Amino acid sequence: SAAIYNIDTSSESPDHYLVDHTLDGRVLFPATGYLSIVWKTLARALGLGVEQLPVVFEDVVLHQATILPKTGTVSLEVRLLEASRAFEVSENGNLVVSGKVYQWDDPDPRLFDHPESPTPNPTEPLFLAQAEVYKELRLRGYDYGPHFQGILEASLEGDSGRLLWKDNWVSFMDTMLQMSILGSAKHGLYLPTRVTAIHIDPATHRQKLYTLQDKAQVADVVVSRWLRVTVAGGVHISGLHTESAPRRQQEQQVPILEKFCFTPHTEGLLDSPALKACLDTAVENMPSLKMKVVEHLYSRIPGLLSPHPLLQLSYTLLVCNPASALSNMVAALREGGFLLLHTLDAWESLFSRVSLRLVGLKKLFLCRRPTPQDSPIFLPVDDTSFRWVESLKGILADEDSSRPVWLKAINCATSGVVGLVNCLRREPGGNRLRCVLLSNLSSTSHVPEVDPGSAELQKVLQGDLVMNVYRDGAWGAFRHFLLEEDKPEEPTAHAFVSTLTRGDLSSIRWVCSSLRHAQPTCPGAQLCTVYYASLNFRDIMLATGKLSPDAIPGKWTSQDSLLGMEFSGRDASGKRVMGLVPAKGLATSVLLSPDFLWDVPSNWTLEEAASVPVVYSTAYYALVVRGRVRPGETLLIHSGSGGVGQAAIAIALSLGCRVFTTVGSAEKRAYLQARFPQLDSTSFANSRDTSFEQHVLWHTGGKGVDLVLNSLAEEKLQASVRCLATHGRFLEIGKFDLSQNHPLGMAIFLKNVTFHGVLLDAFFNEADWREVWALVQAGIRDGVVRPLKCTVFHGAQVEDAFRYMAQGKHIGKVVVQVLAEEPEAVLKKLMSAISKTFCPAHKSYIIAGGLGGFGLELAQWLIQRGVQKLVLTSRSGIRTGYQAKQVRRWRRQGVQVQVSTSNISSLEGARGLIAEAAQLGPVGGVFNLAVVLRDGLLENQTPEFFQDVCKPKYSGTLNLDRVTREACPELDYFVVFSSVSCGRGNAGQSNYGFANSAMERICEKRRHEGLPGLAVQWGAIGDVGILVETMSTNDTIVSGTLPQRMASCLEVLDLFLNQPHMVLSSFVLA
Amino acid sequence: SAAIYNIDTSSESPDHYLVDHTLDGRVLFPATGYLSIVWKTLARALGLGVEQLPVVFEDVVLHQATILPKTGTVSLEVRLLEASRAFEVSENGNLVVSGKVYQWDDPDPRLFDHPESPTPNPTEPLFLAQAEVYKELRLRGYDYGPHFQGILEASLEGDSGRLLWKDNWVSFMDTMLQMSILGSAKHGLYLPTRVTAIHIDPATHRQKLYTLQDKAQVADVVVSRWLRVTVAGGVHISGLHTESAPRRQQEQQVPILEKFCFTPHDSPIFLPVDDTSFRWVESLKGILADEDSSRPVWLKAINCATSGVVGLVNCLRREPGGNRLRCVLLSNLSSTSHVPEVDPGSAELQKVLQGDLVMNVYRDGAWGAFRHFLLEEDKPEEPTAHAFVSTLTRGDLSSIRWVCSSLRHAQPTCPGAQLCTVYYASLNFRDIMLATGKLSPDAIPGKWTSQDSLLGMEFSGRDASGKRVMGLVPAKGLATSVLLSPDFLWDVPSNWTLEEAASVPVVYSTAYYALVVRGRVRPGETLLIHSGSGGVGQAAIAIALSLGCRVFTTVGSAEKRAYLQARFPQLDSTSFANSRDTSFEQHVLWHTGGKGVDLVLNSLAEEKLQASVRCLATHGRFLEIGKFDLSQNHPLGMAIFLKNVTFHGVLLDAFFNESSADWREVWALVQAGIRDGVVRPLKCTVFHGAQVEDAFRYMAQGKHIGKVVVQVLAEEPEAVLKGAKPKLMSAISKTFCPAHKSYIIAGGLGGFGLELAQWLIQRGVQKLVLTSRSGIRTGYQAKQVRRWRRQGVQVQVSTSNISSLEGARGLIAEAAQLGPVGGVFNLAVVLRDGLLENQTPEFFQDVCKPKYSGTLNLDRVTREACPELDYFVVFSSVSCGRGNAGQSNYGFANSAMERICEKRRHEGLPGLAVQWGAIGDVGILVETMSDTIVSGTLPQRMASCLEVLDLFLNQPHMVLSSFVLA
Repeated sequence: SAAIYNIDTSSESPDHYLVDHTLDGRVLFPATGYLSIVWKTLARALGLGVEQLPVVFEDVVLHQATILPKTGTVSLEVRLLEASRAFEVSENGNLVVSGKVYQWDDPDPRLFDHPESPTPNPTEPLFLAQAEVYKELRLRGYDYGPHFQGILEASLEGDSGRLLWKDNWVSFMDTMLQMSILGSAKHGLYLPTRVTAIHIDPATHRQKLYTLQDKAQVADVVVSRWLRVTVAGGVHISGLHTESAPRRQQEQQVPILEKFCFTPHTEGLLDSPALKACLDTAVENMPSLKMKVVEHLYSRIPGLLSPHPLLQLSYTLLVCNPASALSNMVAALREGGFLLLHTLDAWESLFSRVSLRLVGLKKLFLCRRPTPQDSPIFLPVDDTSFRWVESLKGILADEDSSRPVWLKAINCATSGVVGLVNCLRREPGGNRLRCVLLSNLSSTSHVPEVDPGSAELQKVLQGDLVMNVYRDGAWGAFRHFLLEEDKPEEPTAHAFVSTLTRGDLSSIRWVCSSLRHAQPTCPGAQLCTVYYASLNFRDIMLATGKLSPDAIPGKWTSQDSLLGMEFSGRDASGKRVMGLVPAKGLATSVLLSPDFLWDVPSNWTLEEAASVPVVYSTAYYALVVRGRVRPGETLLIHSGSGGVGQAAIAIALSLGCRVFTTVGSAEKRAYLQARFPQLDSTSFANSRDTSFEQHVLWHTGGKGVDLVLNSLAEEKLQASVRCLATHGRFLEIGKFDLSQNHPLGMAIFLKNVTFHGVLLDAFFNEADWREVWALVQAGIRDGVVRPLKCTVFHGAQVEDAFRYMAQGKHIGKVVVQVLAEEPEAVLKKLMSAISKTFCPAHKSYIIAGGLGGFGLELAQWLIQRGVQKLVLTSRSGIRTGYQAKQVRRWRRQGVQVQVSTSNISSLEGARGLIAEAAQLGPVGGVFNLAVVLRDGLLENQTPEFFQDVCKPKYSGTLNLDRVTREACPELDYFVVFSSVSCGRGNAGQSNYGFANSAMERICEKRRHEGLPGLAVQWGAIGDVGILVETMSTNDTIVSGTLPQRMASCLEVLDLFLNQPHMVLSSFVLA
Repeated sequence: SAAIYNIDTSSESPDHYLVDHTLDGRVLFPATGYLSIVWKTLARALGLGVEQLPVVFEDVVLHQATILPKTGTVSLEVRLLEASRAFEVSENGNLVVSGKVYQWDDPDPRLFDHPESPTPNPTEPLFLAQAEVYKELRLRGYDYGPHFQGILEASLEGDSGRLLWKDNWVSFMDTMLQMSILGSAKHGLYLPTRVTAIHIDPATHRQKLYTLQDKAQVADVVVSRWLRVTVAGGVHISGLHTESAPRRQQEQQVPILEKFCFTPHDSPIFLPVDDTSFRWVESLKGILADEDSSRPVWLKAINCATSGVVGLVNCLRREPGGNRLRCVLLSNLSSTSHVPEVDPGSAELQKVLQGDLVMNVYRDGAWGAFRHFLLEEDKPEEPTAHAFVSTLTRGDLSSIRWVCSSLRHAQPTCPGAQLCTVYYASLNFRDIMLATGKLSPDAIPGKWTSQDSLLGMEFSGRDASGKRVMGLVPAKGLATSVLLSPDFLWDVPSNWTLEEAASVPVVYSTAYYALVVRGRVRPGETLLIHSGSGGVGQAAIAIALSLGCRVFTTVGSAEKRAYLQARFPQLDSTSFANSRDTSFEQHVLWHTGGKGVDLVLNSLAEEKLQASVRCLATHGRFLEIGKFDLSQNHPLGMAIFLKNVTFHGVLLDAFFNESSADWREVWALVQAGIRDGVVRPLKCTVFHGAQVEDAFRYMAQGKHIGKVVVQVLAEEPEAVLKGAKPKLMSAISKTFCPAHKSYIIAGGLGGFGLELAQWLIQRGVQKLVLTSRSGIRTGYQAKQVRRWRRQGVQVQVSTSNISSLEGARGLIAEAAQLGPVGGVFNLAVVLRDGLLENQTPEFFQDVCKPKYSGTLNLDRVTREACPELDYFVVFSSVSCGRGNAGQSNYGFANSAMERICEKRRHEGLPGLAVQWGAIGDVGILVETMSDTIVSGTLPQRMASCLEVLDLFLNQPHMVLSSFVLA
């Protein structure tokens, strides 16, 4: 019969380890789980056990992924064809896995021998530990749980390592597959789809397992990328073919983005940031997380307070939108409560009569009832030595006393008192003990300071607001405002077309390109001004998500878009040219070698010239170079009304060749008849079904065609092969059958048939292209290369062009005109594009703390954004294997990344660091990610903790500020990574909040003077960091906030770097 | 899961009709039987009936043939993979049929529309009847019984017809396949092995059926070989592939071959049978009426020396009253005129009567009788300068011998063809596969007859001018002489030897083709050659090293490794891998840096071909010169073409069909390589032409390195020897005919007449004159005659009756108009059966007019005006030698024919009388009678009949017999 496996991933279920095989947030059945169940079925059929049956899997193809639900059961049916040696796995009648499985009759232990490494004896003392290996895997989208974490150790290149054996054949072989992708330079999720051959011999597997000092038996895994073979224990995976799996948008966390900006106390309104500011002020001035609010304000206040993670809201603070009513409201409100009244001298008099003190004015009236307090304690937190923390502990150590303690920062305007107070407010000492500050942050020296011991601070006590900051005359405090949802745009002459969300044509926008921040115009490349950029089928396959971006050959990062393979326009000299590019051709400008450039003749329009390069190069390479079309031959050209088909028709008819075309429309028949008069009514067939084969065979006298230009697939491809004549040439221009490894029956080759896999894409990564270029040029001179039909969409209608030519109704080529041709001469451009952060290759960028968790990922992101001169500052240098691997990759791929021990906490250290950066090139960016943690309750806090926690962040940022101001006139980025702890408050880390707030003040001062400045209030970071590596596993709720993923973190950083705001925040709600 | 189908061929079993699907004497399960079984399994799985389940079969592959035993049951297990749409038929765990089966979701009745014929049928009235269709099929080896005889009618071209419907799908689709293979130029037993797609829609099948006047449901069948499709009713077979299954050597037709040579040792009734009016038949009947006085019946033939009453006495003895009559003959068969006539009125007659011998015939002073002697089993060997190597029995290297070539009995002379004496002929892998039977003769392209031997693909020797040349031929290279076009000849260089040069033409042509013309190898390209120790591998190594290419070679032994290292010193230790394993792939991928190799010249198979494909680099070229994976249609993963990889199916044998400038490119490449020294001949192990069998078995095992060369003639020391005549060597005699001579077949439109005509065409006859009183009537005759005419033979269908002397003279003149009369075959026969009691002198006259008088006139006219006559063959019957019930006249005519032939041979003229037994598969016993015992003898099959006739035509005996005992 059929063996049925009810896959239950329940707690008491004997297959519960499968819940730990999470990929992109979905529990997927492992590719090796199918092998295990097929092995079990074969053992049952043969009467043996799995451990007693060596097994061989051949041509294993995984047709779909099985999603294991949280609750329920998935039934997988394994059917064996013993005579055919084949198997199949079905979920609900749908084919899941197919291939050949059979008993290994003569098992060879010599097969499971580790092949010699291509670069043996690396002499590398640093390796990738298990934690680092799975951190790197998680960064790529592999959320493997503890049961599938079997790589205890691996080399930095992923070519060798150690595999933990846990009496499991699914987990061990899945870790074997993990090792095969650990060393891959590809980015993103890669799932196994085809494996050429898997050999499992448990007999030699048992003898290859050796126990460690832990007493857990392990094996040694080796990945030979040259041989395409993975061996570990008694398993030999050969020919594994992983295919990119798109990362689902559901797993993409949506973060809350806010800007930290100073808000004066004294400044339609319901739907304005003033209401949010008042609500946040009330939340800040509160004993605990309980929010007792009594009231059309029910539709805004709960929504505005919802982003706050720890706020417990009880909506029925007093909000309303006369003397007796005010008295009743005051009586209802408790001591220290806030009354928020919205209405269109009399109001102030009524508030005074009701003993209400106004603390906010938005022109929304904010009133707070004074609370009886004794003489306050004045503690200056402006001491550089942090000697004030001892007095802070002394006053806050008396739990019995409720006397207010007013902190003051009258000096050192860059004082981080805000974050310190934010963290103290939720600490058990100081929740109601009034740990209130007062900061005089003068952004300009012209504005005079507020003298102490005067009426201004008396008004401060009168208001009794927890946060009181004097910023350029006005009195207020810093507060969080929701960031604008719109992506910032700038007028740029260099832009490109990108799909912001993969697979969505409506997401197509023009984005700032990397050809403006860096323009390294040198021989071998040319910054060509694109006038017309045509679309190809690959562009839609990319923009609709049907084709993975990495399937395009060439070194492409995970951020850049690859839309457009061809353009026409101008040159640096101004000559009218048309060029062929591997990608990025759908842009305002393209950097391209002159080898892939032609000269547009005088008669040709620039618009019509924009359809020739891709289509005619493809046709020439397929027909002349590869197909070797002799004159007078017979050709079957599929999709002859398309681009490549039309050029092949023109080329063949230039040689006087009999042509058979397949078109799916009578309109396309008419168009081809009109375009090429030499075609006969018998020359046209149907491209939407197989009957073209019967048409060709009948009209060729059963002989067939000498050439086939096949873009069709499946049964149409098989019929096209059947159309071949003796000595016939088959040119495969399509990719579906090739990508799916569909079986081509090897009996057509008995007709002296040559099968061509024609891909005009290796010309951009390997020379021989000059032959095709010369052929295209010669066809241009002879008139053979004729411009195609061009449907024109302007630059602003790129989405319209994409969704038009996706319908398939277009005839010829669809052209996106970027810049209109000027009729003034044939020898003699601003556009609002989304701001994307890009960096010149000639500038140096410093990441203090760049060897840490966020530091390494930010460095990699900067590399992908064009940074070629990088300086990473660490207090200890390279210690971990992960850091060594990342720095090694960056150095190998061409970047001048330099590790420096110089500490920014010292001014001389910062000067030396800036000098080291300037040695490579001008300092274009400074990133302060240096951090240490002395987290603990205030009673355990010591001044030395404040010194050593503020030196990495506060004094380091001050030194970076000074040195950049005095030696970096060309600096473009000054980014410090603060924390949401500073923004709102995290009990147990007060000095951390102080350092972060001081960095925020430094950045605000920098931005006020017109210098670059940016402070990012980061929430918990998920993939890497300090809290994740130490303790936090996966995504646990931390202080009401989910740990943000690195992909979202880098996207948010890209967004933040293109905003005029001084300080912005980012976190993900639980 | 597995649906069990116990196939029982017992009479009570529902599957008893399967006994009628006999092929080559074996009851085979039809391919359509597998189709119906899988269809039933799919219907059961979907809970439907077959008639309610339109079905599609795809990529049906038949891996083995199921033999249905006479006693017992064969169980076929069918397992369905619905998810993958695949099925599998297994018998005792062995895979039989695999493919894709699924329900036709959208049945299109427009699919079952008969395609238009490429040309209109001119002979619409002249079609092939059911009897003719299955007579032809049985001749090809298809012994279809009544249940599988569903082709009611068929056109001569075999592209259309009608199929009878018996509510049986297996029979209907089998007849569809039969109609598909009916119009096939290929001869032999062809069985389906692969079908691309089969669409069965019973819904439109019911509509397509129609009822004739016989109340029998029929369906029109159309076969389109241009579209490679066959449509009939609601069945659509596309891409049917049939491979010629060799006919089993366990042929029960082991004829008893005998000679007929003269063997010296109441009231008497004398009846003179010498009268030419046969008026004595009534007297013989009156004599046989009596009982007592009829004991001494002494019928004497005195006047005519070729009276032939021997058959009269033999057949009349079997009649009731023959032994009682004791019929005794006095035949004065004086072979020479100078011999004295034995007087029948003297003491000689008294002595003959006293002897009482059953048969007494006088022959030049000897009183004897005609007796049957067993024919010598030794094949006649003759000294000829034109002989070829052939396997007498396929698959047996022991049965390898030299047979007289077609050039000996037919010397051709025409521009564009050269007759070159062969000094050294080289064995090739295809030759070994042909001799061992692993390769069918039909796999080699060309127009090859059934008896044609295709051993030998390459040779070296001297042309007609005496120049030293080595050439390449499609086949027949293992001969003492080769007739080939000059475009396939290379001049042997002075420093080369004929033995040395006899290794280049195939090996280096193939290597140069595959590498340069197909592979387009460029200098410096990493290149992988499989089996580099063999010929083609060695040539590819030589070419690649001449181009300075890095070479990876796979060899099966360390000795071959050492030989390649010594021969090509440019190969390092890292250039060699293992060909008997997959490890060459790992070796190549490691030593190439994982990139691959730019070219792969692969002759390996199965996993060793997939590994080689995996060895390919980006822009790699795969040159597939092997055939196993090509012939088996093994799947090839198409993801390799994502590496810009070109896959070449390289077959050098395609150059012998067109011989255009495409071959001239390879010829120029080989000549240039010869003149630059790139083409260097391989090591040759030489076996003398006397012993070719040991060469075949030596190279079959595979220890040989380089080439195995058979030396036909030792190269004499000279440059251009004027003579160049092949040495006279003894070879098995084979009947061949000049192309310039005309051959007459009296009664050549009959069954045996048509078979002999086809055999003569296969033996080189180009001018045929078939005679028939009524001309062409049957569609089989028209099809055969038009096929011969289209082949190029001048076939003349004359109505000149050989009964009259004037008619024979006109027939001979008609033949001489085409060309000199090289041979006359007398097969004209009319039959007037019945016992002697119900017999008439007119019946004797009618029966003897075609045979007795026909041979009279043929002998006379050939003597007068046929100096170049080589054959005078008449077909007698065993009924003459022994006797048949109620066939006295037939025996008399046959014996007269035999006497005529004996006299002709005695006078030195050609003459042959064949006493045929029951003739099978065609003729009179096939139409009138029904593998049925006739007079204790089985009907001899026509393949055996033609083989025995070939044996007889090369014998010195006047009369021989052939029959098969039951």
